[PDB]
Amino acid sequence: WAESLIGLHLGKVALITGGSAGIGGQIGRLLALSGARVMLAARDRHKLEQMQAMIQSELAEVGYTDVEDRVHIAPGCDVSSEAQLADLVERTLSAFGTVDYLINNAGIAGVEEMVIDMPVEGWRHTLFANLISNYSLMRKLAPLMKKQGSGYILNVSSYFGGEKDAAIPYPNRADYAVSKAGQRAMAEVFARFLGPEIQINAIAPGPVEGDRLRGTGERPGLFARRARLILENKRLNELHAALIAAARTDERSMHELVELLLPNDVAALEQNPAAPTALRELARRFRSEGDPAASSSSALLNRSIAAKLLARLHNGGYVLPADIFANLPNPPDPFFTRAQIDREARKVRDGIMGMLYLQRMPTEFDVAMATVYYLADRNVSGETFHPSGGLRYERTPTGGELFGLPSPERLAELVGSTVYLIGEHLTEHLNLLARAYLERYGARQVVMIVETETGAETMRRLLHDHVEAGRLMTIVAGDQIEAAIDQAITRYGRPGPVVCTPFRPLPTVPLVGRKDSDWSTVLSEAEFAELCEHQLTHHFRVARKIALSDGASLALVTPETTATSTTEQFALANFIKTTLHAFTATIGVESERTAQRILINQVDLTRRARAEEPRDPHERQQELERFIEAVLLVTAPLPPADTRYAGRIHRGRAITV
Amino acid sequence: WAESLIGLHLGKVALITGGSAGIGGQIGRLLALSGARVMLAARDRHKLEQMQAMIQSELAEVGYTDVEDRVHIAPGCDVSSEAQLADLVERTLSAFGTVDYLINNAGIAGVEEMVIDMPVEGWRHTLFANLISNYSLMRKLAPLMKKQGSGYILNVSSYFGGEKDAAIPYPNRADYAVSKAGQRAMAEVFARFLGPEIQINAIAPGPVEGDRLRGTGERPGLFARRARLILENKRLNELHAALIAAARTDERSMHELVELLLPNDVAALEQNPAAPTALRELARRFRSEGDPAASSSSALLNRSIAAKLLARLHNGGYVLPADIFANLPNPPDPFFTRAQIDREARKVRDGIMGMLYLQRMPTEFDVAMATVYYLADRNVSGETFHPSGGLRYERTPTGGELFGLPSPERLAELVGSTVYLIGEHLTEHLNLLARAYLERYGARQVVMIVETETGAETMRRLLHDHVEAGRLMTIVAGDQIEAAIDQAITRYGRPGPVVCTPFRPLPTVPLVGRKDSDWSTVLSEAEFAELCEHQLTHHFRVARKIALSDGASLALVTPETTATSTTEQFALANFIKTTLHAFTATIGVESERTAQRILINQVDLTRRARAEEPRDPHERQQELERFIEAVLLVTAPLPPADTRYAGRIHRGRAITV
Ligand SMILES: NC(=O)c1ccc[n+]([C@@H]2O[C@H](COP(=O)([O-])OP(=O)(O)OC[C@H]3O[C@@H](n4cnc5c(N)ncnc54)[C@H](OP(=O)(O)O)[C@@H]3O)[C@@H](O)[C@H]2O)c1
Ligand SMILES: NC(=O)c1ccc[n+]([C@@H]2O[C@H](COP(=O)([O-])OP(=O)(O)OC[C@H]3O[C@@H](n4cnc5c(N)ncnc54)[C@H](OP(=O)(O)O)[C@@H]3O)[C@@H](O)[C@H]2O)c1
Ligand SMILES: [Mg+2]
Ligand SMILES: [Mg+2]
Repeated sequence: WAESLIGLHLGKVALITGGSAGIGGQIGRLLALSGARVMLAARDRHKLEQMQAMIQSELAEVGYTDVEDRVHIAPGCDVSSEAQLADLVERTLSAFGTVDYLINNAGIAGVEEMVIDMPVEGWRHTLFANLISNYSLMRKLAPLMKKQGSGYILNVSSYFGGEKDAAIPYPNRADYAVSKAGQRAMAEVFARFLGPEIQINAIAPGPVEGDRLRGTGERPGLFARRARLILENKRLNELHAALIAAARTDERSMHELVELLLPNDVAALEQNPAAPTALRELARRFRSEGDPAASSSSALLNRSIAAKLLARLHNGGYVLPADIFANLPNPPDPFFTRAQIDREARKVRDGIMGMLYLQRMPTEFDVAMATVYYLADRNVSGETFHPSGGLRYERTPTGGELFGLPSPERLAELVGSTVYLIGEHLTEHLNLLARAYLERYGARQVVMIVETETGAETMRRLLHDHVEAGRLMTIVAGDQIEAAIDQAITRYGRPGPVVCTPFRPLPTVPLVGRKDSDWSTVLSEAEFAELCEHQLTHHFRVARKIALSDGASLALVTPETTATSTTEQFALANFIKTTLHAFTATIGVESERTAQRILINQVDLTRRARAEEPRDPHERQQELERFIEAVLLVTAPLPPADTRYAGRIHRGRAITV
Repeated sequence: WAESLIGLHLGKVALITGGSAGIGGQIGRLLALSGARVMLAARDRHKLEQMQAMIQSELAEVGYTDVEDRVHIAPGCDVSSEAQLADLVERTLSAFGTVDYLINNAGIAGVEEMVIDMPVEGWRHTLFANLISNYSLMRKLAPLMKKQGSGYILNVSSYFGGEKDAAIPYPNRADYAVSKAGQRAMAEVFARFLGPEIQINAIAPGPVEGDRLRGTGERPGLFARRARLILENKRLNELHAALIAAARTDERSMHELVELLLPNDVAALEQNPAAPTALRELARRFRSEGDPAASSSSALLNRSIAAKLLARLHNGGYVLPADIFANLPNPPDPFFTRAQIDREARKVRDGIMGMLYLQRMPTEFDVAMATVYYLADRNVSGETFHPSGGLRYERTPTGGELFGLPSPERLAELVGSTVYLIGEHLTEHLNLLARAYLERYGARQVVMIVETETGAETMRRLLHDHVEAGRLMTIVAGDQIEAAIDQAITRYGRPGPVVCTPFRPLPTVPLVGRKDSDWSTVLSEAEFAELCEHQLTHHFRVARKIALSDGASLALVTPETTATSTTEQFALANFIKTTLHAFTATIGVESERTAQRILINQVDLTRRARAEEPRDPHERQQELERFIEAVLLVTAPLPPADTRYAGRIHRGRAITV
């Protein structure tokens, strides 16, 4: 079977992160069999030593000599640590000299929670491990590849990272999906800069068979575990959606509404004539859709769900004592029966298996073999190769640019609304949006949330008339956007429409260095992490907070490109646009599937090419009016027109101005 | 170099169309070296005999014996002929038994004209050779592959066939682009039906180095030839656009306007105070942008351009004597100078080369090698592999579904307009559109162009009130849509907005047969050709005619899918939607680049999945209103808002209802 492989990559040096097991371990193995000298990097020394010994033994069997010189290991390497990545590159260059192939394979599953239950630090950790690490290693190795006149960067993405003009929603995995999309977008935008010397591509396998305790989660894996979590999350979502909806139209505070749940009795809540209709209807559903042997059919929640529900409420700025659930009656085991858990387990498994046109799961070996043959192709760059595929799954096309205003019925919903606008750099866009909502569509007030005092003063001077009239309020957020939103909620009330623009402009630094330069001026590893903080994490933090705070709609706005933006700014803007589409699509589907009201969509001020941009003041006026129209199209709330069909249309989409 | 290849496909039987030269010849060569028995099909016997001898000689050199049994040829096989495809399959099965790999490689360049200069029979020929032939061979070979439990269909598409959610405009190549997109769409929609036994994928290489006299045109090729044609076409486009525009706002007939060109004197036309401003301004441009040594700077046209211009005018229903240009003064050679031709030649070459990130053209051998390694992958189906790529080129994202109505300024342009509606099956959509234009937006009249008398009577009964009032006229087109449009032009006047819906519904027949069946009920080769005639050729014929007839806008409407459409209807609808997007994007760019006024866009009534469809009368009412909004968004003309920026936005787009 190895006949076709031996000699294919003779003379090459390859660095494989996550190289002791899974797909990475097989790519390392097969590259070594093909003749490459390999460095395997991962955290655990023992697993690396086992893999190294297995590969060296196989190399000796096929005839290689001095096998200790062909397979090296780099233990204690966690790709989320910049210092560990710097050490890995020094160790690899010391062992083998210049790296020919950088195989950016290591990937972690991430937080595995809905955005509204996702810690911000958890999101950041996934980006550091899965995405920022890929830029970091490219930044350290590409100078030597360019100098020698050849190199290859391969980012191991996922089918769930999407494709060129479409996002793929991956509910409960937004951090992961964004990291995967970012890996592909990095190949797409850097290819022109890295060429002709260096190829950069991504692989996007679908689910791959492997160790049930490991992997990034595309494969079925652990069933009873995945199922029980799904059932616990479903109970949390149903309770949270009913309490949020009840609070919106009931005179009682969230504290008073949560007090209705304290007897923890489903039948008593359904039968309570004074309980809000959303809670009584929910209790009816728990009794009907429930297994009579499961205590979840007679009890509303348990201590674990209650704590996670309380965390959502506190994070949404609702006021409740921390000990509100201290005396909650504990429901008897089983909360969910074995039958319920096994039914959900079969649903998870069959769902994944049912996507496959070929009705067979590829192996890690199969995926690695297709990848190692693909590496021999010298005529591809900026591509995403699918070593496995043939999947039936939902897709969200991105980049539509032909649109108009929403219906007068949708625009009528804006009268007397509380609008939040977030931004700093885009003063023209912010001024025009505040004026459109206040002057044209009768919003009651606009809360302008900026980053700095200088930004606040600039907006206050631009909107002096609305400031004086008490229609425009300004808040300075700094790096504490969630606390700034809590200030807005307490002082000015909860938002209806929200528009989120980035605080910062894109940097103007080179993306590659000259062949004989030290690359000292090129976008640094720290600067790439800052780009992700300002252009991706910013939107995630706002979306998480606004959804938790019962915002009606949210428009995520990407950076602006113009006819005079630098070529590097166009590349970075397109990297952000593609990567954020993964977030928008995923959170849109999460929201829709969990009966959350919020409509979340993306409005792009970034275009693929300079030639598409306005060239004169007339075309610029047309562009700014298109921006206002795009934002109103995604922020005007659906009138009580609110169907399942209309609901799916108005969430997780991206439109280009 | 062959070490990695020998044995990879041992025991396989492969059929390669266009197998005597180019990419196909190399795929045949490398599959044979890898151990497959190959059948090479093409038209010329001599080139097939040369290729067969070269491959057999190379097989003997590497150690194969009885090489005459491993490489067979099938001369006189033109893939555009159904009878020749039937003979090819009988010859291959007689030689080798069951085919394992069907390599649908043969492709012709096609007409190589703008849509408005493209003969309808030429378009049909390209579809037969490049697309219908692929279905035909799959239909003949898949029953035996399913029976044996394995098979592979590979369609050789092009980067210019587009990708999953994006079309790629290919001006002057619409027939070719549609055929290439259709090959990819066939892999995308048939994969679920052909699985698990059969894999179906496409390859989409970018430009490939080859014989300058051959190939499908992605590579630079012949320069002085490509350039002189571009210059001749540019003169034709500029003259045609100026005459069409002048005729629209001048009291003189097209005959009288063309008489201004008969002295064939640029300076005299510019200096004529009675000549329309569009013609005087054009003559000024010919004098300024022209080479003084070129007779095209002092003469408007030559006999060749004049005949092609007269053909456009006659095909647009303008009345002119066939001998109008019989006495045209012949301009002295050179009409275009060597300097002008060489400048354009360098532009063509540099344009193609400048797209490549790797600044190197892949060879046929390189592309075939990557393809033969890819064929070993058993875990992919419905995919498009790019064996070469890394290209900078324009892309048109498709499938946007969040939109609203156009501006009141655009809708005001519809008052007193002449609307043409084309269709038959979609009576509800046709009735609602005629009523929207007449009752809501004050169109003067609607011309309803149907296929049959029964269709006409159905529409006349649905629209009885507008029929009686003389606001709704009905014409029966049959299979003569162009003559039907000429009747509408003569009797009712030239159209402003035009909506083109398919006359026919999609068929309800199986797309695959049972393993042990004869497949007698499965979609036949003739039925697949009929599907292309009714769902692709229909729109091309209407777009070609309407653009030539000075229509203001055109909406191409795809088939309707509902919550109750069969699974085969969903597959066929999606095949059409993807394939027609290639046409819409290409003609939109052709029109924009040649200063044609017409706005051409696509409105899709097809969705990817059943779960997205309306489920009740309320959601169905929402869907039909969305259809009207989509059509008005693409058909309301741009008010004298008509800029270069707005122009590019409003052409070649596709929106999903
Ligand atoms: N599994 C799938 O079905 C699938 C599908 C599509 C794409 N992918 C992608 O394929 C890649 C590999 O996935 P996998 O399923 O093989 O993963 P895996 O089974 O979890 O891990 C394989 C290797 O990664 C190492 N690793 C884990 N976390 C690490 C970290 N923080 N830093 C460094 N090394 C780390 C492990 O060693 P240590 O634990 O000792 O560090 C081991 O060597 C990922 O990028 C993933 O997104 C996977
Ligand atoms: N050339 C490129 O840069 C490029 C790029 C992307 C995709 N492609 C695709 O690659 C495929 C092969 O293209 P190519 O450039 O190799 O083409 P090519 O050079 O024109 O032709 C190669 C072979 O096709 C045969 N052939 C031509 N017309 C035929 C017909 N009507 N019926 C049967 N055989 C026919 C030729 O033999 P006879 O003339 O004797 O029949 C010869 O064997 C096509 O599908 C094309 O669309 C090409
Ligand atoms: Mg711009
Ligand atoms: Mg429908």
